[PDB]
Amino acid sequence: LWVTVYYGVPVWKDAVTTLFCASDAKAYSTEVHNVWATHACVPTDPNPQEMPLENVTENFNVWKNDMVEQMHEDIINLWDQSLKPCVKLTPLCVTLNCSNFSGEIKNCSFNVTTGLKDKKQKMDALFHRRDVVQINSYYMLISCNTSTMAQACPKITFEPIPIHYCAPAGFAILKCKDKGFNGTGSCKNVSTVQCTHGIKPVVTTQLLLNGSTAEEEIVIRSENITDNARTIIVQLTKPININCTRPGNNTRKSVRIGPGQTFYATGAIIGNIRQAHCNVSKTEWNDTLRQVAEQLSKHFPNATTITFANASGGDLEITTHSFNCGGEFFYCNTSKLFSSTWDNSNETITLQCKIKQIINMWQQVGRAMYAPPIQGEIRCESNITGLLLTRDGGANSSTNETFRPGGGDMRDNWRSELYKYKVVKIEPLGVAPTRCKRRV
Amino acid sequence: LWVTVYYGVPVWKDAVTTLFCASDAKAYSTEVHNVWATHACVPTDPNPQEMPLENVTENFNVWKNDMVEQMHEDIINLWDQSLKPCVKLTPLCVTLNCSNFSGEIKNCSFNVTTGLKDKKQKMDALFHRRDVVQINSYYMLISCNTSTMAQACPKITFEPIPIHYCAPAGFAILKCKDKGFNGTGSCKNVSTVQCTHGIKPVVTTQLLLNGSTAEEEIVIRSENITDNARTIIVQLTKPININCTRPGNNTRKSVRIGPGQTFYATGAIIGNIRQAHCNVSKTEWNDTLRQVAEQLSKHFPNATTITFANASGGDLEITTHSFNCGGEFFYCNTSKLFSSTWDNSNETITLQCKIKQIINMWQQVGRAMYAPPIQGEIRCESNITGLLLTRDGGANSSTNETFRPGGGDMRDNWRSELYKYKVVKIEPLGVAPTRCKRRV
Amino acid sequence: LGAAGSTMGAASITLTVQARQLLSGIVQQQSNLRLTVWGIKQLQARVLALERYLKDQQLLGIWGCSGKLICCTNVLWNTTWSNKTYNDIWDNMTWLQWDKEISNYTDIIYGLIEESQIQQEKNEQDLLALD
Amino acid sequence: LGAAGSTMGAASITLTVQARQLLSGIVQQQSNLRLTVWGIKQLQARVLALERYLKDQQLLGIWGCSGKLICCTNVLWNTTWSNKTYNDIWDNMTWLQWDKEISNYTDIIYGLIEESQIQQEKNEQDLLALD
Amino acid sequence: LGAAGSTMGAASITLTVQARQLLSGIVQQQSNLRLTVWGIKQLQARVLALERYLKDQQLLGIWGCSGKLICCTNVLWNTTWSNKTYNDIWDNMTWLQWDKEISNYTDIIYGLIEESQIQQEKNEQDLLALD
Ligand SMILES: *[C@@H]1O[C@H](CO)[C@@H](O[C@@H]2O[C@H](CO)[C@@H](O[C@@H]3O[C@H](CO[C@H]4O[C@H](CO[C@H]5O[C@H](CO)[C@@H](O)[C@H](O)[C@@H]5O)[C@@H](O)[C@H](O)[C@@H]4O)[C@@H](O)[C@H](O[C@H]4O[C@H](CO)[C@@H](O)[C@H](O)[C@@H]4O)[C@@H]3O)[C@H](O)[C@H]2NC(C)=O)[C@H](O)[C@H]1NC(C)=O
Ligand SMILES: *[C@@H]1O[C@H](CO)[C@@H](O[C@@H]2O[C@H](CO)[C@@H](O[C@@H]3O[C@H](CO[C@H]4O[C@H](CO[C@H]5O[C@H](CO)[C@@H](O)[C@H](O)[C@@H]5O)[C@@H](O)[C@H](O)[C@@H]4O)[C@@H](O)[C@H](O[C@H]4O[C@H](CO)[C@@H](O)[C@H](O)[C@@H]4O)[C@@H]3O)[C@H](O)[C@H]2NC(C)=O)[C@H](O)[C@H]1NC(C)=O
Ligand SMILES: *[C@@H]1O[C@H](CO)[C@@H](O)[C@H](O)[C@H]1NC(C)=O
Ligand SMILES: *[C@@H]1O[C@H](CO)[C@@H](O)[C@H](O)[C@H]1NC(C)=O
Ligand SMILES: *[C@@H]1O[C@H](CO)[C@@H](O)[C@H](O)[C@H]1NC(C)=O
Ligand SMILES: *[C@@H]1O[C@H](CO)[C@@H](O)[C@H](O)[C@H]1NC(C)=O
Ligand SMILES: *[C@@H]1O[C@H](CO)[C@@H](O)[C@H](O)[C@H]1NC(C)=O
Ligand SMILES: *[C@@H]1O[C@H](CO)[C@@H](O)[C@H](O)[C@H]1NC(C)=O
Ligand SMILES: *[C@@H]1O[C@H](CO)[C@@H](O)[C@H](O)[C@H]1NC(C)=O
Ligand SMILES: *[C@@H]1O[C@H](CO)[C@@H](O)[C@H](O)[C@H]1NC(C)=O
Ligand SMILES: *[C@@H]1O[C@H](CO)[C@@H](O)[C@H](O)[C@H]1NC(C)=O
Ligand SMILES: *[C@@H]1O[C@H](CO)[C@@H](O)[C@H](O)[C@H]1NC(C)=O
Ligand SMILES: *[C@@H]1O[C@H](CO)[C@@H](O)[C@H](O)[C@H]1NC(C)=O
Ligand SMILES: *[C@@H]1O[C@H](CO)[C@@H](O)[C@H](O)[C@H]1NC(C)=O
Ligand SMILES: *[C@@H]1O[C@H](CO)[C@@H](O)[C@H](O)[C@H]1NC(C)=O
Ligand SMILES: *[C@@H]1O[C@H](CO)[C@@H](O)[C@H](O)[C@H]1NC(C)=O
Ligand SMILES: *[C@@H]1O[C@H](CO)[C@@H](O)[C@H](O)[C@H]1NC(C)=O
Ligand SMILES: *[C@@H]1O[C@H](CO)[C@@H](O)[C@H](O)[C@H]1NC(C)=O
Ligand SMILES: *[C@@H]1O[C@H](CO)[C@@H](O)[C@H](O)[C@H]1NC(C)=O
Ligand SMILES: *[C@@H]1O[C@H](CO)[C@@H](O)[C@H](O)[C@H]1NC(C)=O
Ligand SMILES: *[C@@H]1O[C@H](CO)[C@@H](O)[C@H](O)[C@H]1NC(C)=O
Ligand SMILES: *[C@@H]1O[C@H](CO)[C@@H](O)[C@H](O)[C@H]1NC(C)=O
Ligand SMILES: *[C@@H]1O[C@H](CO)[C@@H](O)[C@H](O)[C@H]1NC(C)=O
Ligand SMILES: *[C@@H]1O[C@H](CO)[C@@H](O)[C@H](O)[C@H]1NC(C)=O
Ligand SMILES: *[C@@H]1O[C@H](CO)[C@@H](O)[C@H](O)[C@H]1NC(C)=O
Ligand SMILES: *[C@@H]1O[C@H](CO)[C@@H](O)[C@H](O)[C@H]1NC(C)=O
Ligand SMILES: *[C@@H]1O[C@H](CO)[C@@H](O)[C@H](O)[C@H]1NC(C)=O
Ligand SMILES: *[C@@H]1O[C@H](CO)[C@@H](O)[C@H](O)[C@H]1NC(C)=O
Ligand SMILES: *[C@@H]1O[C@H](CO)[C@@H](O)[C@H](O)[C@H]1NC(C)=O
Ligand SMILES: *[C@@H]1O[C@H](CO)[C@@H](O)[C@H](O)[C@H]1NC(C)=O
Ligand SMILES: *[C@@H]1O[C@H](CO)[C@@H](O)[C@H](O)[C@H]1NC(C)=O
Ligand SMILES: *[C@@H]1O[C@H](CO)[C@@H](O)[C@H](O)[C@H]1NC(C)=O
Ligand SMILES: *[C@@H]1O[C@H](CO)[C@@H](O)[C@H](O)[C@H]1NC(C)=O
Ligand SMILES: *[C@@H]1O[C@H](CO)[C@@H](O)[C@H](O)[C@H]1NC(C)=O
Ligand SMILES: *[C@@H]1O[C@H](CO)[C@@H](O)[C@H](O)[C@H]1NC(C)=O
Ligand SMILES: *[C@@H]1O[C@H](CO)[C@@H](O)[C@H](O)[C@H]1NC(C)=O
Ligand SMILES: *[C@@H]1O[C@H](CO)[C@@H](O)[C@H](O)[C@H]1NC(C)=O
Repeated sequence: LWVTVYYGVPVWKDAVTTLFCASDAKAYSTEVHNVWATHACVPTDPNPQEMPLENVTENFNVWKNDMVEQMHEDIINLWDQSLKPCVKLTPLCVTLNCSNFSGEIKNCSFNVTTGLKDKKQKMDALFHRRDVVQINSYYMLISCNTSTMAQACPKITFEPIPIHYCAPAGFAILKCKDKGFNGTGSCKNVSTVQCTHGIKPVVTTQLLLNGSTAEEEIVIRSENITDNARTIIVQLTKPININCTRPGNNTRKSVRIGPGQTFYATGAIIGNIRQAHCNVSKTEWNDTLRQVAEQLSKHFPNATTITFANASGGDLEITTHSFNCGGEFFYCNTSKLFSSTWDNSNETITLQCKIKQIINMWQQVGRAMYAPPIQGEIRCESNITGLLLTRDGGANSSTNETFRPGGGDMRDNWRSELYKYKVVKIEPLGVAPTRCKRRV
Repeated sequence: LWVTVYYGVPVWKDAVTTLFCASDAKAYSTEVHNVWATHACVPTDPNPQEMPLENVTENFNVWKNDMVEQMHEDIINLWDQSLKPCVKLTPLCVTLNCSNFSGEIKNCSFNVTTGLKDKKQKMDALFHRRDVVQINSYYMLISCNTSTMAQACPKITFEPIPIHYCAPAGFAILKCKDKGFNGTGSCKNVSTVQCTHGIKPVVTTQLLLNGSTAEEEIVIRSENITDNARTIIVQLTKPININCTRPGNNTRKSVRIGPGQTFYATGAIIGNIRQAHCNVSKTEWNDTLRQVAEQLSKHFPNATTITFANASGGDLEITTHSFNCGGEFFYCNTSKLFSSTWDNSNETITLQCKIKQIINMWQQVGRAMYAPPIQGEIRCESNITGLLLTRDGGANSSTNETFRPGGGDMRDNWRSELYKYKVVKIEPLGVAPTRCKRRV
Repeated sequence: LGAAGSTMGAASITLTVQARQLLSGIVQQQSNLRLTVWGIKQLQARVLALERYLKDQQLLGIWGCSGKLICCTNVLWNTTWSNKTYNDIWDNMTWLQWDKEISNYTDIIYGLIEESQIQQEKNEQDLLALD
Repeated sequence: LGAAGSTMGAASITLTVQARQLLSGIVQQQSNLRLTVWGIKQLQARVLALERYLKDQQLLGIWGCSGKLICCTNVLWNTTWSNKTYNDIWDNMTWLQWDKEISNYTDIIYGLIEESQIQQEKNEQDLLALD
Repeated sequence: LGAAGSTMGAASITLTVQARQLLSGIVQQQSNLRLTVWGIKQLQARVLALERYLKDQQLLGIWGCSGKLICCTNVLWNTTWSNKTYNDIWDNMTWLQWDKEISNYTDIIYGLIEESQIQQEKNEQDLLALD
């Protein structure tokens, strides 16, 4: 019986360190400087060494994984690093003598400043109804009395780029390869990796786009099912093909409220006056919704009913589908999707979408960003993989069950990609008794 | 006779490295973000290991300790990090058509900017006489022609928080535990620590508040006594109980000179029109002052006289007692304290105090800060522990001796907490001859 | 980390494996060839990976086990640190569940390890050769 | 640092103590779990604490004393490096006042240490085994 | 780096020289006693100089050559790694043109080095003393 030291024993503990970026280096010599990749993200490994772990029984926790918070912090930070140097839209909160455009969109007239200060600029522009409000009638940009408006540079894109969050030596990322994996608890098949897979920072509400795909059955994950306050997130197994288009052939006009302060606005568009919309195949949607009702009945009585209704109340991001599409921010009327009733036992649907240029996401009072116009008709397509549902709560139990779309927090989107990940720190110091002994 | 290497010999030398912060982590989930603790300061050790050192004769130097400068640099830096993102008070230097309030305080009327730019804001406010000057008469904020005024955020507090400055491995902090310790010179009782004790960055002039307490006799420390240009600093052994109150029930009004630029001013106060003041127990003050005269006679003839007079000339910070009190800056008429004469052998006194909202401390031409108003009557209490005195200088020697309060530098306040500290670097490489020798 | 689920006797056959992915992070990113969030995150992570390594090699050094990955000592194994045999430990249990069983007394053993031997053995060893 | 005031013979009984508080700064702050003054100050301090350690272990390495805290060498002690005896040095003086007496010639000794032995002894040692 | 152009036998007489200017960068700048370009550039350079050193000492450690600058091993030299003799290598060629001739198989040799000996020799060595 003698104590002995064994440096490098396969022993670890639960902790968290300072993770970092890892993205494949694309030159992009024509258009660079997206917010997430920045000037430099660490490159990835050409061969992703994924080592499986046998007889490893470990409990994962997605709803308490601090990596989601650290990502949510880095996202807001990366955004702020891309909004400071660009044009601070303070020489824009003027009285807008708007006329109804030939109704959303308005044709406004206003007085700004030229390259000179005393020399003022009598100019026009075109915006949406959710961009200005009245005080003919005179209008003012909505965020001029709340948060500081600042236009983003027309060079930095908002297209999501996959991020492979890693961990340094002494720390490891554990990946649970369980197909039928409830969000938390023990996992029979645990694997270890140094970095994660391709995760796109899809800033979207309700409908999750371009996310991960579950295996076999559509996985249902909620922190507490019987608690309506908890937001339920789903992960599909079959990606759909959704198409959103802004059929307005807009034009970009460049004014000079300088020096150096250039402002790009919306001029007389071409083509047709066609509002934003999206398309959903009614057959695949109805087919996918039926599989949802067959999966929701696993957390409810066998013979029951599942009711779908549109959004109740809240902001336009909580009620409408918020997402990016080529630079412009789209907000769609999802009422036509959620209006069905399901018991125990070839055209496409369209949704009216709105476009907003002055964004105030994350509800940060004090700062604001303006979306620069995008030329030509915009057409985007994605695969919807997740949804943020929400019960109604107080009612007679097991009678009827109603599910409404929610979006109380943006962190729920990062949970859709970090449900099978966990950071642990390696404790290589091992002490075990042996019949061996040292000298004198 | 053979040279031998001994790695890790108790040998050190005089140097200085990059120290850092150490403060106990308080959640403060309701009100956070004080300037000194910032978003994160390193936590402290639960058990402060203080190891004494025997037979260690070492000379300390407080007047040449570079830690005081490094702290003074970090303080000014920490302040600047808290003034940049907040509101830049440039849309405030307007003509103020002020009327005498129903005399210090003025009820002014002016034209600002609303959330719109062309739409101007006809508003009122209330400030002190030391905030604006004339050009009825029209007034302008005092710092509008000198330094850039910028309001601090109403979320960052100015309350001092104890800081435990440490040193990394290879460096050590030596603590002299001598009770009767002259400021510099040899110290019979030297101890070593990795971090200092609780040091509050008490930004104050003349009267030192919430400082360290000496032992036994009131310690007198001056770089050169016979040089009147050198500021003499004292350290009491008995803390007093001083109370400063602003009995004005002020109100905070929120205007919108946005976008995002919110400004909080002073509206119609409630309660009574009562100016700022402080209280000092005349008995304990007279008792403490007598002990000072008994300690000053140790650096002067036995049978002499000690004369006390108010401040001579200089800025209002050099003449009046500058300090913080719940957010507002107070400046008190200390003439009633310093007006006595002492040879060899139950009410309280009050001091008229003034309040200033536009501060220009450290005399940095170019930058300025505005103190946001504080709601409700303010009441603060502290323990005065030190004083910055100053002789008059040129006179007939040993006749009479006069002492006046001074405050030429703010570093003198950091000397009151760093008089018994010293950073040394460890030299572990030791070479000594032994009869031992290596092989061939 | 291949033998993380094997028996301690079986696992003890791949200590180089745990030794490799603990110190070198400079093959994956010696530089990445600047105040971005990624630069600070990377630098603090790279420092930490060698910072942890130097702590463990430091403990082995002051315990007189600097050069070796496996060293035997002179401190007795007190039976209160659980009663088991050589075979019940090395051929039927993994290092994971073992480290959990002995995590309670790791501190006491470290204190004895640094004092009882490498400080008594070495001090008497210095007084013997320095004679 | 308990024996900092003891005789060199008495002080030589606690070299692990000076060895501990020289390399590990990661127990006190492995991370503190970002451009604040405190972040840069902390990071530069943590790097310096291991930076100094690696310099001294580097010198012991190129002097052929890598594994040991106490090593004896072949270089003669020239009496001009002060005339004293074993007992007048190790049982009546402390390492502090000793380091002050020999601080003058530490550089010359280091030059002889790296050249005279570990570079002549090892080079002849390489030519002997490489034969 | 004086013997960079000498024969491998002649060059092998100054390995301390290459060892010195590889780890210590703290004599040139332990601190320089703050977001300037120079501060970040300096700090990243200082970390890299010890980061590279720790990678090589790490490889020597997992190859059982931790304490030595020159260690002999058990892995055979396969003649496909170029056919030469002791004298044609050590007394007529420099390490530069040698490293170029063997740069092709350095990876294969490293794989055998870590597996064939220090992992078979040590594992059988653990099973022999642990008996
Ligand atoms: C979920 O995922 C899907 C799929 O990943 C996302 O769909 C993506 O949407 C974004 C918009 O949000 C699109 O970005 C645009 O791509 C356009 C096409 O890019 C290519 O073609 C450009 C033109 O080249 C064309 O002509 C040549 C020669 O005839 C052909 O060979 C070529 O195939 C094209 O037909 C190229 O310039 C470009 O480099 C690509 O090769 C672009 O037109 C558009 O902007 C272009 O122009 C900008 C102005 O200079 C410039 O800044 C851009 O860099 C670019 O050059 C814009 O980039 C994606 O293309 C589209 N698909 C993919 C695979 O990403 C979907 O958005 C996502 N959902 C959400 C919510 O994000
Ligand atoms: C020398 O040292 C002395 C002593 O250390 C210093 O005296 C300090 O002065 C500062 C002002 O400069 C004071 O700060 C204020 O403290 C007030 C009291 O804080 C406590 O009470 C608040 C209200 O709670 C009350 O009700 C509950 C329930 O009935 C009671 O249990 C409780 O005891 C109180 O009676 C709490 O909210 C607070 O968290 C504390 O528990 C505060 O009222 C004040 O601001 C409050 O409100 C702000 C607006 O939201 C908010 O931002 C604040 O965080 C806070 O909540 C302010 O903080 C110190 O209290 C006072 N004492 C001490 C021990 O620090 C002296 O200033 C110093 N000299 C110099 C020159 O600095
Ligand atoms: C606003 O436009 C209307 C319509 O052209 C015009 O009658 C009115 O005078 C305008 N007002 C201002 C202030 O420009
Ligand atoms: C701009 O200013 C001119 C004169 O200053 C005025 O005639 C015109 O109506 C203004 N435009 C608007 C939109 O108010
Ligand atoms: C700004 O104005 C709009 C409409 O006039 C109003 O709804 C909003 O509340 C205002 N902002 C604030 C902070 O009150
Ligand atoms: C784990 O993987 C094995 C085969 O790789 C499979 O048989 C088993 O079902 C998996 N576990 C779970 C929970 O799916
Ligand atoms: C998922 O199911 C497992 C077992 O059925 C359970 O242990 C775990 O708590 C569940 N997770 C959630 C989030 O309900
Ligand atoms: C969910 O919340 C309800 C309260 O609405 C509670 O009764 C239930 O225990 C919670 N579920 C879990 C798994 O904690
Ligand atoms: C909008 O208003 C401007 C103001 O001059 C006018 O020239 C233009 O014809 C109007 N319509 C469009 C489509 O721009
Ligand atoms: C979206 O557009 C693509 C390309 O034309 C098409 O293949 C797909 O069927 C469309 N889906 C919908 C729902 O319109
Ligand atoms: C469409 O929905 C109806 C209503 O529940 C259902 O009866 C039908 O089977 C669904 N068809 C498909 C193809 O999903
Ligand atoms: C939801 O639908 C109801 C009727 O079905 C409608 O009255 C309500 O306005 C809709 N809500 C939204 C946000 O569209
Ligand atoms: C969304 O559509 C429903 C029915 O198609 C309609 O009742 C509702 O008013 C629409 N909401 C908006 C904001 O247009
Ligand atoms: C938009 O208008 C321009 C100018 O007529 C034309 O060249 C382009 O093809 C149009 N694009 C679309 C999508 O209508
Ligand atoms: C959507 O799914 C289809 C088929 O599963 C796939 O080919 C396509 O790449 C997916 N799109 C994205 C953006 O992942
Ligand atoms: C300033 O106030 C006085 C008193 O009400 C008034 O007589 C005078 O006209 C005012 N001047 C300006 C420029 O507002
Ligand atoms: C503000 O402006 C209006 C008209 O522009 C003027 O009547 C008023 O006197 C101004 N106020 C002050 C305080 O000068
Ligand atoms: C600003 O004005 C005040 C009073 O008019 C004056 O005392 C001060 O010297 C001026 N500032 C400068 C830099 O001259
Ligand atoms: C140092 O401490 C000892 C006892 O701890 C005490 O007797 C001695 O007076 C102290 N030295 C001084 C200078 O006070
Ligand atoms: C304090 O007194 C000691 C001895 O009386 C002396 O050596 C030292 O210089 C004095 N310090 C000052 C600042 O006068
Ligand atoms: C203090 O300054 C005076 C000159 O005013 C000088 O004579 C004296 O020597 C100084 N004291 C010390 C301790 O240097
Ligand atoms: C100060 O001036 C404003 C200007 O409108 C007036 O309404 C107010 O009654 C005056 N007095 C106070 C105490 O605010
Ligand atoms: C200050 O206030 C406290 C609390 O009422 C009291 O105990 C103390 O005596 C006061 N001191 C003075 C000088 O007013
Ligand atoms: C108060 O001051 C007077 C004047 O020096 C003195 O005679 C008296 O003893 C003092 N009393 C106290 C209690 O300090
Ligand atoms: C100091 O007191 C004298 C009279 O005692 C007075 O004339 C002078 O104004 C006072 N100084 C200050 C700054 O109050
Ligand atoms: C301070 O008080 C003294 C006497 O109490 C008085 O002479 C002097 O004018 C006062 N100073 C101020 C600035 O009020
Ligand atoms: C200040 O005024 C408010 C409103 O009347 C009152 O509730 C509060 O108690 C007052 N506080 C003080 C300290 O007078
Ligand atoms: C002031 O002194 C008293 C008694 O010495 C003590 O209880 C109190 O905590 C002290 N206040 C501060 C802020 O240190
Ligand atoms: C897992 O356990 C089984 C039997 O318990 C064993 O055969 C297998 O070797 C173990 N796997 C590992 C990696 O130790
Ligand atoms: C191995 O471990 C299991 C679980 O503790 C135990 O039941 C079994 O008896 C053990 N077998 C041997 C041979 O030690
Ligand atoms: C760990 O040891 C402590 C005392 O040494 C004891 O109180 C505690 O119960 C032990 N824990 C376990 C899990 O045995
Ligand atoms: C200090 O010196 C005394 C006698 O000179 C001695 O007894 C004591 O042990 C010494 N202390 C240390 C720590 O060496
Ligand atoms: C020890 O040192 C002192 C001071 O140098 C000296 O006087 C004394 O003789 C020495 N004693 C011995 C035994 O070396
Ligand atoms: C140190 O040595 C130099 C020459 O080697 C000599 O000039 C100097 O005086 C010596 N210093 C001491 C204190 O002996
Ligand atoms: C360079 O080569 C010449 C002859 O080839 C040789 O004499 C000399 O020593 C070499 N220099 C070095 C530094 O090896
Ligand atoms: C040394 O190298 C040269 C060039 O490869 C070769 O020609 C010569 O024969 C070699 N000499 C010996 C003795 O190896
Ligand atoms: C290096 O080796 C590879 C295969 O091992 C071979 O294809 C290649 O030609 C070799 N290169 C040289 C320069 O010999």
